[PDB]
Amino acid sequence: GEELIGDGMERDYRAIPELDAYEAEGLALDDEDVEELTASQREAAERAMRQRD
Amino acid sequence: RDNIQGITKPAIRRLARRGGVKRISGLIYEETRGVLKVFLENVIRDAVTYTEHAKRKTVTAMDVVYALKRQGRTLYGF
Amino acid sequence: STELLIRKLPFQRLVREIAQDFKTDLRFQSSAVMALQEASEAYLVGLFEDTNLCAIHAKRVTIMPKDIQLARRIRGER
Repeated sequence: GEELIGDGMERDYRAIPELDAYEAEGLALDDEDVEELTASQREAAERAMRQRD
Repeated sequence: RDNIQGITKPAIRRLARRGGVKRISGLIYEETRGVLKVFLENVIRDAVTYTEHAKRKTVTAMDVVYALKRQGRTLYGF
Repeated sequence: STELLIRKLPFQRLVREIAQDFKTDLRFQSSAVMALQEASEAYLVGLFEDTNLCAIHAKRVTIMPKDIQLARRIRGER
């Protein structure tokens, strides 16, 4: 049974530059043009996903 | 690598504070973590599928929008 | 445009971990991770609102996992 408002609030809202931004690793290696889904590509996916029992 | 523990006790209080929540039980932290894991798994699995069908390995923001709309969520901005 | 709920580095590393369960050589767009983060924060803030009501109904200030589970059940998530 914990409480959420009062002393110690300020501390929860501190800025941590190190954690407040996204890492290079995991993200796309370069700014290359990415192929966006057509109606066919979207449907064949949507059909398969429903067909997942 | 157990990266669900990255949805820390501070981050769970900040979300509940924003939710209007006055006080919180202890069991909530591992409950909230589980609710997030499941939502993220179901949304990512659908997103990865759109990436595969469009014959690429890069998850775009629109693969995320299509996955969300299927899972009943609609994000403004696209 | 700034919002401090879930921290950005631990969020990314969780999305990266969950995508690994489904597919290898997956890269995300900065835009893609940002989409999933706005989506998760919006889902959890909104669910924290609904779980808050369930507590008030049982006439309690302190939110319990029975409130999270009820809110989710009525939404048709179980």
